[PDB]
Amino acid sequence: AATLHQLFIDQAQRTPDQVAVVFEQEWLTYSELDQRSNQVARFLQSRGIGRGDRVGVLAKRQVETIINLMAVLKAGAAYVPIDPDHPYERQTYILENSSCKILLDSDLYETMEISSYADGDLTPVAEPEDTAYVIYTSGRPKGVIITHQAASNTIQDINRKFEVNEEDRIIGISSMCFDLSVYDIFGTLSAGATLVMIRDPRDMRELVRTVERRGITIWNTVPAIMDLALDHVGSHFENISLRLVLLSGDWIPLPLPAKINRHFPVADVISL
Amino acid sequence: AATLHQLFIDQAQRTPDQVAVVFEQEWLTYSELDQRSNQVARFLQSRGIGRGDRVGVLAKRQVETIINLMAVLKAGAAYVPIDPDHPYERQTYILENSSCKILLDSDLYETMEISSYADGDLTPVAEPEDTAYVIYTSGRPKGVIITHQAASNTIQDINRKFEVNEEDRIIGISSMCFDLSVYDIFGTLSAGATLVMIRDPRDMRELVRTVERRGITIWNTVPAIMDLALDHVGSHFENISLRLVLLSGDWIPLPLPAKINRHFPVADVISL
Amino acid sequence: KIQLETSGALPDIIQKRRSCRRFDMKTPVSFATFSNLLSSLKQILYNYASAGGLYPIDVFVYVKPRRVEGVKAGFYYFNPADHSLVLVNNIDQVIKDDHELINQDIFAQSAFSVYLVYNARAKYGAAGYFYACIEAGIITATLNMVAEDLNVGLCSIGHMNFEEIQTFLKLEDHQVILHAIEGLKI
Amino acid sequence: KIQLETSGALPDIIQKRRSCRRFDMKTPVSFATFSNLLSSLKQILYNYASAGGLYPIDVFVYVKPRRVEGVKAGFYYFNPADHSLVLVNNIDQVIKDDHELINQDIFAQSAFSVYLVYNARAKYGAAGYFYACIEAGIITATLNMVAEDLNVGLCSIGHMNFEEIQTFLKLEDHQVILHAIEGLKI
Ligand SMILES: Cc1cc2nc3c(=O)[nH]c(=O)nc-3n(C[C@H](O)[C@H](O)[C@H](O)COP(=O)(O)O)c2cc1C
Ligand SMILES: Cc1cc2nc3c(=O)[nH]c(=O)nc-3n(C[C@H](O)[C@H](O)[C@H](O)COP(=O)(O)O)c2cc1C
Repeated sequence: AATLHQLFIDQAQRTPDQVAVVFEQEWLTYSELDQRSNQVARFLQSRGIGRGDRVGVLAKRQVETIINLMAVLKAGAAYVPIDPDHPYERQTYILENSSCKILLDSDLYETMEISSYADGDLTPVAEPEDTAYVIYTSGRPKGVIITHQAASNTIQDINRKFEVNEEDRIIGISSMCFDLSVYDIFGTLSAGATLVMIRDPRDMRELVRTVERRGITIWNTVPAIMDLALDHVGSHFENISLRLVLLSGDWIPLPLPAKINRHFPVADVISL
Repeated sequence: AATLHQLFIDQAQRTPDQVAVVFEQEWLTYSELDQRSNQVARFLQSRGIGRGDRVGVLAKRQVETIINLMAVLKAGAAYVPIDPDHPYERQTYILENSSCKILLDSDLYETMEISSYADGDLTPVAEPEDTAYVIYTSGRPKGVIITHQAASNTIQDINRKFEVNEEDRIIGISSMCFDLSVYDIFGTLSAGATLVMIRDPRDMRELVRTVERRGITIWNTVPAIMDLALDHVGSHFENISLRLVLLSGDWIPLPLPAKINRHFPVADVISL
Repeated sequence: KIQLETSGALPDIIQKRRSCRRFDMKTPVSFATFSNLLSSLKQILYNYASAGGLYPIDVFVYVKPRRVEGVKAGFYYFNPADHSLVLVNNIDQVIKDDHELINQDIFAQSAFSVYLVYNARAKYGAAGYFYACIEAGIITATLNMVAEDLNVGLCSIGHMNFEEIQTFLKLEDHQVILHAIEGLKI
Repeated sequence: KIQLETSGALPDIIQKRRSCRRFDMKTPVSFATFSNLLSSLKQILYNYASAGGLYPIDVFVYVKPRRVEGVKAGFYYFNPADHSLVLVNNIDQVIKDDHELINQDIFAQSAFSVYLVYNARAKYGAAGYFYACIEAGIITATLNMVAEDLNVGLCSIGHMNFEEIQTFLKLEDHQVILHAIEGLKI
């Protein structure tokens, strides 16, 4: 019924010139991302990467990282996000435990001269039942397997329920080692929306400034992040671009709902 | 048939609010000049000044001097202009030789508080055949007597021949010890025109600047003055306010006519 | 001490104009209206005066989402030579914090923003800037009137945090913003 | 990368206007025409924009002899509050030497001269001057158009020896001239 990369591949056809992901002054359209990830995927295949394999990807906050994640899935493998801020001992444990074949960094596309590969659609490899990624948690770290189908069902249920479309902008706050980021990336790219990436998730004043400056419409984090963000905002601040606040967690600080609706009046607050 | 002050008195009625004489930022209308000279005339009468007398007047380049000249004539006396730049020995000779009764300076009106006299028309005293002024010449100095009638005939012949009227402005270049100044003063005031007085007759660059800045229409001097003035003027200078150049004298430098008509094209050059 | 006739004249684009500050945030500015309000600096020969035929005032505009038929939101550089609008930035957008104090709600209801930048090249040597400030007022007044030929409201903004507007437009060191204008009303 | 409509608009007071430099030196400006061209700054509420409702631009005019029905030659200070013209100097007059270079013949054929002076009082503290320069361009543009409602030609003068014009108008130390304009044509 669905894989994560096919969902995006289909949307690249519908809207080739829509901006898919912006970091700062860098950006990729839907066809640039599709083209370059096809090429990296072919490069990975020349390295024996295919079905059943696991590929480590350093979770740098760069648009090229999105290229790499998509390429791993197009080559038929599952990606294991590696936090670039973790100590080397923790990174090593996760790479061994998940039986990763290689580790991918950003700048891969340029310094291996991968523009020289064909940028056309690949032969399908991954099936809905195959693993799409492995998330490690509670850092002792336990890796959880997630299939293409389970992830697709989640992101599409959300896209349909709240009518995410081309006019939407998602702010990429959470680490791509965290499960919430799978919606930030593939939910955005399945609906034709734009992902706006963030350099530092701890710079609260820049998080709320990015919401105004780049017209963010969708906020998808744990409750704690939104709470800390609203401490670095003016008393009479009010933003009308944010229409959807997705909060995942059971523990919400008591005045936060009232706070969200004072500084984000258009925002619909969802506690899933 | 005519006296110099009656000619002016008649014109004060026709145009009371016309500017009669301007120096720098000082000025008098035709009625202010008539009023104040009536008062000074009464002050002179309280000093025994009347018919047959001669009154010395220092020829300061001030509007008040015009007041004094007119007052002497209204009191029935003749005025003897005294050059303030002459040495005291020459001034004394002229005052004695002409049997002057007193010598008048500017500031007379203020410091004797003459505003306290009546400013209305006086009882006529002077007759056309009476002396109006005494001009001394060839400075040894010989005083020439001039009657009201002889002066009136001259200034009116000129006013009629060249149609001098309210729109005209006369630049008062020549000393009021010189005969040419009798037209500058009384010819101007007989036709309803405006006299523009000059501080220093030797400042050539200011003479030609006053012609432009204050719209001089009539220039009445000896040929030498106009010649020296056109040495301090630009190659492409051209003024269109000056319509009449009165030059009195037999000796005209050869290129001067051609020079006048290059820098004053509207000007009619008259050699009387 | 003179008196003048207060009896006459037919001011239509000069009296029917006024600093507008409330806009219909629902009706889009028709692609015709917008493309004509911008006809004024069409372009050498222009429709307004300029010191020495220099015309150094480069004009930019910001467009709010879906409030001008035919124009995607973003920052644009209008070209006089072509009567054209090239996109320079469609990711960023001006925010209330770029304005200040009394000007928060003006920008809120606004549809688009016009920016007048002094292209600091040539002939006068630091007097061209003085001549540029007058030209910005010249341009402002023509636009405000032409906006009355079409019922477009306008309001001048004296000061504003051009600190980052500067970069979203990709201005040089020789380009300095002088004036800004917020521009349908009801 | 966008294109705009070059198809529309009806510029009448904006395109039919242009810097005029040749005037009919024979026909006087009818007292109506003159008193209406000057209606623009009538006046608090005016017919043009001004930073913060300050309106600090004081306007003066010089009139050539017998070239404007109903006005003696001289320097006048127009009053907005009264729509009035008080004479300030009728003995002196502006001369070709007050202008320079290319501007000699413009003033020659001209009928009257309009001077825009920045009354330097208040609120902005040396930014009101910047706002005044824009206001002079605002005023200039309204006049130039209203002069097209009446076939009055106009031409801006950037620089000019205001050294003595300064005194013939009796300006203060807080009054600085910014702009001058020469204003019927054929
Ligand atoms: C150069 C200039 C700058 C201005 N800046 C502002 C501003 O920052 N904020 C504002 O509210 N109005 C501003 N205005 C408008 C005036 O404050 C005000 O609207 C004035 O009254 C002009 O409009 P009016 O025709 O209604 O008077 C500005 C006007 C000018 C000419
Ligand atoms: C602020 C300003 C100052 C100007 N100064 C002068 C000047 O000193 N001399 C001149 O001949 N034209 C001057 N102009 C007019 C322009 O040089 C020129 O006429 C320009 O082309 C505007 O008229 P246009 O509509 O015919 O182009 C000035 C214009 C402006 C806006």
